[PDB]
Amino acid sequence: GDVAIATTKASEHGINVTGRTAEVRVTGGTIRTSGNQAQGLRVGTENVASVFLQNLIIETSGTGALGVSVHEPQGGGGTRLSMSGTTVRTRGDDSFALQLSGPASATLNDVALETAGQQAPAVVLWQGAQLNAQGLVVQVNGAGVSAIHAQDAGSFTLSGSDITARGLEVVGIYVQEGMQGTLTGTRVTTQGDTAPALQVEDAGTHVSMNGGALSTSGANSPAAWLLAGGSAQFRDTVLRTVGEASHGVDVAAHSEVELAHAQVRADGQGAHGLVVTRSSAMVRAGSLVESTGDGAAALLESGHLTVDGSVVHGHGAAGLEVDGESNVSLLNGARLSSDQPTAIRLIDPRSVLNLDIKDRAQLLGDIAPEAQQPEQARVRVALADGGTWAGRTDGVHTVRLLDRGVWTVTGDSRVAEVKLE
Amino acid sequence: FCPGPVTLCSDLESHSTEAVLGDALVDFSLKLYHAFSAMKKVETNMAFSPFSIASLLTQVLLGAGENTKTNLESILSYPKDFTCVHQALKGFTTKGVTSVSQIFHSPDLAIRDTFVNASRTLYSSSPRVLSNNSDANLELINTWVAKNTNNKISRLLDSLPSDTRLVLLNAIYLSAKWKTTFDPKKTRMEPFHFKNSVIKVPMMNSKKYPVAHFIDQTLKAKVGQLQLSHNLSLVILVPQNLKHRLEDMEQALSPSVFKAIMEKLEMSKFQPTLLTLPRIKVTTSQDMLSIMEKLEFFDFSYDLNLCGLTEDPDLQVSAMQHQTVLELTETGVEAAAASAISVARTLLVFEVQQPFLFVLWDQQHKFPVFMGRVYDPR
Repeated sequence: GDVAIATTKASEHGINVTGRTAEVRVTGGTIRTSGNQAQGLRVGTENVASVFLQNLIIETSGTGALGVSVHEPQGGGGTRLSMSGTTVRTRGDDSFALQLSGPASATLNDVALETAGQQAPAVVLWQGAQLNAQGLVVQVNGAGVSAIHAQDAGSFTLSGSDITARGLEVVGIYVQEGMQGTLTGTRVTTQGDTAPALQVEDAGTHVSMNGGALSTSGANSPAAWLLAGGSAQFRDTVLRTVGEASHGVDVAAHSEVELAHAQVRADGQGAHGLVVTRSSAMVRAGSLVESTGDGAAALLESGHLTVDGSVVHGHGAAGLEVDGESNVSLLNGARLSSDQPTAIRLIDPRSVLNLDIKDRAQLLGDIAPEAQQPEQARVRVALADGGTWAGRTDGVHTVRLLDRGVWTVTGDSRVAEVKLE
Repeated sequence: FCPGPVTLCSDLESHSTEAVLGDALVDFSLKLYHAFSAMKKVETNMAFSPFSIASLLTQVLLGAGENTKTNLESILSYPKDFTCVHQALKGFTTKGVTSVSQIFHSPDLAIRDTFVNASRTLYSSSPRVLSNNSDANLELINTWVAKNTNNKISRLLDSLPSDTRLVLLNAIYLSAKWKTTFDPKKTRMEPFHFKNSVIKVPMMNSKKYPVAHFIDQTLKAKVGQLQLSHNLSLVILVPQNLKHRLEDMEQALSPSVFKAIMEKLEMSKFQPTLLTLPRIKVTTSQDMLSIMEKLEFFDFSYDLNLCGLTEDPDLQVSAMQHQTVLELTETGVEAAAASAISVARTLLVFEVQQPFLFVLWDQQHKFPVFMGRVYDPR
């Protein structure tokens, strides 16, 4: 039941609770170890030890050093940690603020932990390692590789926390090897040089965000990157992505993004609001996708893009802009405009674009290759129950229209076929 | 006059040339690739070893006369009096790829002892002599080549001419393996785009395989470099998108372009990556005679002079053959996989889904040992 300060020389293990199956409830004070590979508050053991580190400063500093890093074996449930205040600050080549190994269990309320090392993540969670966190202000720097890094079936839930990574190749929130992350109130930020705000990739991991202004900058840095079967599902987020070569949301092979009612604004040089590659996005009740740059905002390539009750916008260069075998499907008023001619560009003339429009959609733009092409191309179109194209094509193959279908053509257009109904 | 016995140049220039030798090798590899892409069929994956062709042609040169000497010298893009090249070539000989180059001739044909001894000293081999007849001679050719390449090259040469005064021969197969073992299980069927049709092809996958990747705008291509054993690097050039046809990249490839690409690559770093790539297995037999014709060279066809090699007034290559074998799979040099304590966070995802141009490279001497292209990865 420690209550006061505990300094330390350049020697590790300022406070460790390895075994004896007890609780510490350190009330407050300060630990300022500075050894090499020293750790202020290791709690695990070689081979239940609940602690409560109430407000207290752990400003260690040393190569390989790390603040409280309780780790426990797979068996026997786990160990409980609970913090508050505790401005844990580290500065070391690989110093972790919170590394939580097998079956760990922690709950945080006002952590506000900082690091400045070389490849030092703020909180890394290994196997097991369920985490509940509020008011986190973790901010990383240096040439590291990630802020909160969740791995191998970990389960973390952040509320009202903010993550501000810095330094080149730094990821805001990196989840992979299975996860159940849930962010609510988070405002993950970032600095450029290939610094995706949120990277999720297992084909088993799943992130569910809520009103979290994922924001990047600098060189190519996907705001949200879903890889190898990852699964994001947003709720009123703001994926501002002002950065050269950036991407509002990059959904890669086997991945699936359930974006819903969230602004996804990409800005800067060649960058797409949403790049779906051999995956399946679904913008349900969304609110926007902008490009404003060189590239289009809705780049499909073998992807099942499904807008619904949202505006995909070619504000800068182009709208959908498929190049591949897409399966686009607008409905319920998807104002896929481009503030320009040629809403749905497509570089490949024969890109099999099984486009669609249903029940309220408005395609307010043209279709066009990157050149002039009179050949036969693999592009379709459909409309019904209010679907309304409002543009010129010059490049479509079949434009079959169903009941309530309204093409409302505007100018010269060579079309390989039509079917009115 | 015939060229005098070679002088073993001082070790001073033994390494003062390796730069010039590497640049000449790269230029020759580009030229020979263009010739091959000419001769072969359009959508036909091919592989060849500019290293081995260069070595065999250097053998010929050492046995060359004067006019053909100069012609082949220009073809290989060598400086005049590039003597140490011979010894220089020996320095380039790497342990990762096993080569077999040889010269056969009719027992009637006479071979100057000077050339025999010099070649034995440098190239550690001497012109084999054929039997009195030919058919059994072809049998012997095939058997010798097969048993001197660990049986990898089974049936090297078949269409041997009825009359054969002289023959060159060469064949090489890569022996180095992946410096980082690929998982077998990760191999999966995936979509490959040879044309509009999309095929399901096997491909191995690595979660965090250390690649060296970037984009060269001029050629409008993505270049990815992978590591091997024996200090070897597999460079793969893929079109930027699914639209850019590989013919486009091949034609757009120029000496300076390729040199800049390779240098910028070598200065790069091996950032982790989610890597997907199809199992590469390319075999290629081919008659060099057509290629030699299509490189402005003709002495192999007309008015061949090889005093340094023989004395026959009627001199000609009856049939010069080449064979190359490449096979890469999950058989890496070592399972480099790591444990949970890693924070790697794979950065840039790399996957080849269309016919690519691949060069295997030394990076210890900066010359392309192998070169070719893959269209049908099966």
